[PDB]
Amino acid sequence: NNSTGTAALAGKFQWGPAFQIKQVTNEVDLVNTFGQPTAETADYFMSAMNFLQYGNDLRVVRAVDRDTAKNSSPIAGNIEYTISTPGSNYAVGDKITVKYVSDDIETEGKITEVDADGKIKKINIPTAKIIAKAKEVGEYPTLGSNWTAEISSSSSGLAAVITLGKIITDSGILLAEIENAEAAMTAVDFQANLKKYGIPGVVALYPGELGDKIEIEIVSKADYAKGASALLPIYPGGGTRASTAKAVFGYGPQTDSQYAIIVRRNDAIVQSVVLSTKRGGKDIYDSNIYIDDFFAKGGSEYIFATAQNWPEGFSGILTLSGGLSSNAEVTAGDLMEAWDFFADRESVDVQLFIAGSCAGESLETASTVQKHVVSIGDVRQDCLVLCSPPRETVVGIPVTRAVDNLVNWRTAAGSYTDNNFNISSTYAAIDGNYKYQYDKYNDVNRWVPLAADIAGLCARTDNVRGQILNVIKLAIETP
Repeated sequence: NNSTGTAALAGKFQWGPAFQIKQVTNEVDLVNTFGQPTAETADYFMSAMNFLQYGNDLRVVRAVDRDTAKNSSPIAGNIEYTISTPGSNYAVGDKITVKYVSDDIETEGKITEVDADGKIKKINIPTAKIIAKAKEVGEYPTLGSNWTAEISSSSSGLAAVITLGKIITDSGILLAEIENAEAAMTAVDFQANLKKYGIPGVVALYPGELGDKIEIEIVSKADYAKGASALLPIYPGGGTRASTAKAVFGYGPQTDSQYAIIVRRNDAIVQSVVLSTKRGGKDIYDSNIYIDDFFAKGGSEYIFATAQNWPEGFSGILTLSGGLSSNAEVTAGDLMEAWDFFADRESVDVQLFIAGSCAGESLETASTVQKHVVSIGDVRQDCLVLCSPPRETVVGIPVTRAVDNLVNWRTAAGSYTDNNFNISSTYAAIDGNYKYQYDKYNDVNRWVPLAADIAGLCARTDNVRGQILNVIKLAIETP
């Protein structure tokens, strides 16, 4: 395609997919997918963006901390609670009351599952009011000490003991690759709470606080006819809200195990589908609409779900929260794990390697990541690993000091003996100052690794050096 200028980029982004070789072609198409540049993301958004200027195709891989990244979920609003002593002779809509020091805060809780003897098996306490009061008095999400829960005064039956913990802030789920896809959606620990708080397994598709803006609306074949009147409840916040299902769908839920799903971000009805919890079942087109499969195959850009522990006849409003992409602490290695996704010609045909994108990171990682990226093009020898200097070394100081630094770094010598870049590949193209662009998003002038740019400048000229596009200043010039 002029010799198939396929770039390759890996780094931290505001939005997943995490650890996936998702391909990108437009700017407005990468924003859609990994979108705005945060002050922790900048140099990677730019890296891509100002490449797609000379760019046909870009293959990226988002680096997430696997240990602390989180996909927004419906678990992450609820409130710890443990039925210390199941009562007896209780029933199902017996109301529960959460007090703050003998003072009523929430009074809309309610037992929701008993057995034959009235032994309390499951309850549901809305946290809208309490997290409010709790935030308001420093006890968030700690809680516990002055926070108490009693039953109606009273339900038919007696003896019970509910014990309150903290406000759960761990969404309890992270989706990365798809080999693990619903396998994380089906972890004892996760699936556990989906039972405990009687909700379905519906989570945001990509790690990130950006997922908190999603709001699923679920209606079953049951409350679908009453679709207008049916007053869907809101988990975990509380309160209700008139359904909308029949007022958005023509083709309504067919079988009793089919549900209407309406996904919203910012009041926008981002997606609208009908799915089934029973394998095989299809729409009027023999399209397998069994939940687990539908999503298993790029079914939805926004969310991801699993029929497992999906409450029968469940209808309500799910509120995703606790969503948490942490670039906060993506370790250098967490980057190298990512880059590795390209280290075999068997798998990915990628011609160029945007590497300078780490220019800004911890000087150490600035060097050791790239250094390693070179050792991927080296061992594969179907590419160009192009690489740029660390901001530290080139942007602040005057040229006098500037060059001294660069040359020391390229060997060992003075200050950068340790974090050197002392390698020598015929595939290694290093990258020689650092560019000063304007950031149409944050609306600020910003220094970015120049390598990202020249790489697109290659996909161009011949097959894979002529002024660069959007520069407005270079660290050194020229002369």
